[PDB]
Amino acid sequence: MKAKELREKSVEELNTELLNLLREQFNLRMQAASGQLQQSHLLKQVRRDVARVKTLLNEKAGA
Amino acid sequence: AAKIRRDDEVIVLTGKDKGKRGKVKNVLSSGKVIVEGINLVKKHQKPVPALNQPGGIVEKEAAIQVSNVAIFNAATGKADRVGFRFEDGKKVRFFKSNSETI
Amino acid sequence: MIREERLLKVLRAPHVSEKASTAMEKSNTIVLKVAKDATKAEIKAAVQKLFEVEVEVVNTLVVKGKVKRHGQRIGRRSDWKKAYVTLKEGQNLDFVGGA
Amino acid sequence: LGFPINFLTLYVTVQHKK
Amino acid sequence: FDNLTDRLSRTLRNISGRGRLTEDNVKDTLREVRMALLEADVALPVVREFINRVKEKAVGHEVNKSLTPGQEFVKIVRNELVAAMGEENQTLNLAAQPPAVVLMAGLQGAGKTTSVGKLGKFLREKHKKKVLVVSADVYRPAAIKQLETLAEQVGVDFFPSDVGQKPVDIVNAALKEAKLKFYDVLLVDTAGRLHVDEAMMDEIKQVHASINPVETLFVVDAMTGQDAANTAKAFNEALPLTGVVLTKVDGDARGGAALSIRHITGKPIKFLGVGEKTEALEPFHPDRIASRILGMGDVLSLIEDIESKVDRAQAEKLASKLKKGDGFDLNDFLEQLRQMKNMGGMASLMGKLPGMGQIPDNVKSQMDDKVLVRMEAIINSMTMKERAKPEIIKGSRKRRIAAGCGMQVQDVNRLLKQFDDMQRMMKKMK
RNA sequence: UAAGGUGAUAUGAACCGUUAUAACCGGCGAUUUCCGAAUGGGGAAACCCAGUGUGUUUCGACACACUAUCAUUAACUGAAU
RNA sequence: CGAAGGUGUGCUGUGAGGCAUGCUGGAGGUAUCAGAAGUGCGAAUGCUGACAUAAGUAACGAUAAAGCGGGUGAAAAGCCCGCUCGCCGGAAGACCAAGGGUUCCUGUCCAACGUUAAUCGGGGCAGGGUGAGUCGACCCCUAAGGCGAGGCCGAAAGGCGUAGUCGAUGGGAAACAGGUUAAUAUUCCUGUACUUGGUGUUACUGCGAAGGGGGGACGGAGAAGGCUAUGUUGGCCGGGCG
RNA sequence: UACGGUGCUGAAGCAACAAAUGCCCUGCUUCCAGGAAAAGCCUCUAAGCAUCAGGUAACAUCAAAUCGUACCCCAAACCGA
Ligand SMILES: [Mg+2]
Ligand SMILES: [Mg+2]
Ligand SMILES: [Mg+2]
Ligand SMILES: [Mg+2]
Ligand SMILES: [Mg+2]
Ligand SMILES: [Mg+2]
Ligand SMILES: [Mg+2]
Ligand SMILES: [Mg+2]
Ligand SMILES: [Mg+2]
Ligand SMILES: [Mg+2]
Ligand SMILES: [Mg+2]
Ligand SMILES: [Mg+2]
Ligand SMILES: [Mg+2]
Ligand SMILES: [Mg+2]
Ligand SMILES: [Mg+2]
Ligand SMILES: [Mg+2]
Ligand SMILES: [Mg+2]
Ligand SMILES: [Mg+2]
Repeated sequence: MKAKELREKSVEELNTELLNLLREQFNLRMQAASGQLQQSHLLKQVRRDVARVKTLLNEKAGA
Repeated sequence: AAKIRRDDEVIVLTGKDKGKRGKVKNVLSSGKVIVEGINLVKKHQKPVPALNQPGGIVEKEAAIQVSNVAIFNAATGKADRVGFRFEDGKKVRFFKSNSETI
Repeated sequence: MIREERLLKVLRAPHVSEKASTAMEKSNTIVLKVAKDATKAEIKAAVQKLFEVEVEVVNTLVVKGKVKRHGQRIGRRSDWKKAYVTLKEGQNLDFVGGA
Repeated sequence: LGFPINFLTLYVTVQHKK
Repeated sequence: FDNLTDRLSRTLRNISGRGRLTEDNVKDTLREVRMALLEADVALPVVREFINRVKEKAVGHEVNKSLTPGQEFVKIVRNELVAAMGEENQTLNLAAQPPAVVLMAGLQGAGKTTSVGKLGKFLREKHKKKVLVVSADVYRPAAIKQLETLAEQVGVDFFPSDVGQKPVDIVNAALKEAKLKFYDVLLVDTAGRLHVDEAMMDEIKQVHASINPVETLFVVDAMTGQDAANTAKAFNEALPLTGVVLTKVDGDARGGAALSIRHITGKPIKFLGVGEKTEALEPFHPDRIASRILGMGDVLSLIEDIESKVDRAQAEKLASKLKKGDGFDLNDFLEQLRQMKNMGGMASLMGKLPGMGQIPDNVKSQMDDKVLVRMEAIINSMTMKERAKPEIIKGSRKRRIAAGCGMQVQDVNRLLKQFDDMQRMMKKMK
């Protein structure tokens, strides 16, 4: 989720940005920078996002 | 020691200018301070993959950092920074003599 | 305990070079460069599953590097890896290639 | 053939400003 | 629409949207494209059908393996775009025999006259043939007049009768004329004051069946659009051989529906012509349009010219002396130029098309054409020999060309290399 | 604490922020591959190999946890007698 | 309205020096008096750096010498192409180990590096390039030797060593021939094979160790025979009649 | 043909003699200085198993992981600045 928005349910489901939510990053993965069209926002906002949700788990679970 | 938000009709206590007001500013803590107070001229070489030469050189991010008096309805000077109760508290945001914001 | 396998992110973009595509003419065997700790067996499913390819057997390499960017003193290594997969002529991919 | 020949022809004209 | 033809590469994005599903990439696009249409005139009743058929397929197919789906999708998309529009029949706009009868039936004016031009215009710059035109309209003023212009201004006489309100005769008259002179192809725009379209045709009635024309055409501006349908329609019946074109492309904003409606009647087109300029007219074949994602492509065309050049130096003398003896001089370079703007050095197509195989930058096409004249500036501002030894360009010998050609130095030095480097790289054969 | 920011050579790009929740500073916490006392055996440190468990399992099997020596005690065993 | 420092000039003192001042320089400097010292070099075959000298001298690394025509290029004795010529051939060829660690191939560029020139290179900057069930290492096994629970010794450190555990240079299982890349190759492709383990089906049956036995499993020297590698001649096939 | 090379096609393709320091040969002969080890391998049984499991063979199938592989290699890539 976002910030506090993350604290809700307990299903690892949200933790699947990798599956069918990450394939997008895969394409624009070719160096030599090819893909300049407009708003080519191929910056990692998702990987940094993988944590947080990767966190909280323990918050609820253990520590 | 940042002394500008979105606009500060500054002056020029020193720097080839007398009191030319301005904008931009962008003064800070780790960055620069640019305003029309100063500007220059010399374009930089542009070999042509594409003519990476838009052309036209004047100020870019001209010098002159802090140590610049900000606007006042009257003459000049009037160092800001005082502090008020409540009214945000995210910064003293006041003024010398009488005033606060422009 | 679930197997800490990067079920998905084991590889990365395809290599791509002269050998690239020309290799594809052989058996639709494409390269793609996987991460160090790959193990072909982990690659096989990686490409076939999720990415729909239905390949069979690989190759994989390693390769290092070493250069010198700035003037003096500054140098290193870099490492990397290779892969070739295969893809039988039967099970295609409706190939994602062009010009 | 048509690609390079045409692309070099193209790349040359742009680069040479006169 | 144009900005949908972007959804095209806007689609060439492995990333995909938020949906993990990226599954929607499609439908959106669908709707997206789907939107761009009606918004741009376009009738819809139909649409459902397209959008449908579209779907239909999906749940009945898959891209033969060995090929990314995303792509396939298109073939299909494209596929139906065709059918959607002028499905498939390659219009036969050329000679059945000669000479010819171009009955130009036009609603109220609009392209009315004009059209004819590039049309005619077009064919003269095609076959040894002899055009020939006639003011076949006497209700609205500037018959010949406005038209008249071009006629000469293109090297193509025409003929009419001042004031004189009465077709037929005049027509007949004209006709046989050129004929008597034995020309090759006639074009004659006509129309009528009847407030009703059946009256329009009602006119063409005699008009047609009095003359005995071989090829007949109506036309319309996308201004009317899908509405048009009917108009034309009623007539496809009058005459099925009745093929047409749509006046003004750049002359509306609606388009689609126009051409859309058309089709959906078994309607028959042949051209379209963006609008102004004596040549903007173009042939037509769905694909062609659409070519490049939603309509016009070339170069393949502009492309194929290479072959024109590349394989022509072959053409000084193909040999004109089997060898090598040094028999010619390298100033094609500038030679390339001419061709080209002489004829076809119009932008050739140099658009680039799909950055493919490598997408590089915006000024590359993007920034010299408009302005690759310059390079020319000099050249002719220099002796032959010069360009043979493009390595004797002393500051001295050139500033004159610089000024002599009128260009302040810089420009040149600032190019001389786009010549000695071109090769450099160019010449990089193993 | 705040009108500015994504350390440096390092710009460029793509972004994040602005009259109460960017960035930055301080406290507490989370994660912390591998080698190294190195501690499961091994070993030309960053690597080779194994035993017992575990879940998933598309039920193939795999990733992870524990298994060093020694002493204090306790519990169970148990020679020559 | 030019500090220090640098370079000239004049005056001055017994002298070490002082003052004034022209030029350069771009910021500091310090009467007087008193005070504290890393307080004054030509020498120490003195330390460090810079520059001479010899001197445009010797030398340019095997005496297997090279000539010419084209190409490229600003320029070719040296690079690419070609024809000659000469040199090695138990090698001056080919393959691998050890060691090296991108030197490989392509494109480029010629400052420095090449004892000269250099368009050229093992040089610079880019890219690309090493694909295995059968080859090797891992891995079973142990040699010399090492380490070593407990243990025996020894002021401490630590030495020795039982079980045991490591340690190849040695023993254990299996693939070849064509083809192909700018560069890979018993790894990729084609054609034809093979080893071992699990699982299964079938058939027949006593299975089972860290244990017993066999076997692995081994010297030097000499004397043949047979055979293959391989060469020669003929036949055959293709080619030319100088 | 890019000048390096490429796609296609493609004859005969046998016999005789001659050899090795290679192979049969971890052999044969002989001698005194009397010439590793352990595992794999074959086999025999112990405890244990006790219509079972296992054993042998045939074939069917799955598995055979991970590193190395470029180039120099009696030398301009190693030891000698
Ligand atoms: Mg350990
Ligand atoms: Mg240990
Ligand atoms: Mg001396
Ligand atoms: Mg001399
Ligand atoms: Mg002398
Ligand atoms: Mg002499
Ligand atoms: Mg001499
Ligand atoms: Mg020499
Ligand atoms: Mg190097
Ligand atoms: Mg080389
Ligand atoms: Mg090099
Ligand atoms: Mg390998
Ligand atoms: Mg010991
Ligand atoms: Mg061992
Ligand atoms: Mg060994
Ligand atoms: Mg090789
Ligand atoms: Mg090799
Ligand atoms: Mg020496």
